[PDB]
Amino acid sequence: PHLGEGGALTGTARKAEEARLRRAEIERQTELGRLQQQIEQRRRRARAQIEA
Amino acid sequence: PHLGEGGALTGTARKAEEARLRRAEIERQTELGRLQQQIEQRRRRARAQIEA
Repeated sequence: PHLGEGGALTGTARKAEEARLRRAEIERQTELGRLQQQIEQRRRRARAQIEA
Repeated sequence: PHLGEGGALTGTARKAEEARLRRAEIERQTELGRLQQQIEQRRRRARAQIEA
């Protein structure tokens, strides 16, 4: 059975929709990872400054 | 025998001159030590900055 919104999709369209969902959710994960790395950088400067 | 400039000094004056010489040379040593510590400080900032 077709799972997810826009269930009318069938055939090649179903695979295309699956690929699009994978791409978008992957890039959302990349967004969150980049924010985490940003906070990483800020904390590094903070405690290095404390060391000085 | 009296050693050092102003050999005419005798009695208490000789001890006073010895004490004055000791004080002055000690403070010259303090001068040099303070300069060395200053360069100490500059080098510390330099390589800490390099670490960052």
